[PDB]
Amino acid sequence: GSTAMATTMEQEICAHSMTFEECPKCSALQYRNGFYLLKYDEEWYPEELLTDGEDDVFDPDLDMEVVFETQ
Ligand SMILES: [Zn+2]
Repeated sequence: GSTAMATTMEQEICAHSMTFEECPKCSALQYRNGFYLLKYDEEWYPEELLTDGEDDVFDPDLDMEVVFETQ
């Protein structure tokens, strides 16, 4: 959405300030903002990802213990 759809985009919009999963719960009478709106559980502005480096946090200085097929 090029234009501002309920102020913030990509986090979706339903009835009143919640989550995508939470949306069927509120299709309630209030309809204040957007029950899908508060959270679409999309990461916003991850500094770690933006900064060049290792793929995962656990990747640097990872010491792996090998069980040598011993159960
Ligand atoms: Zn709806």
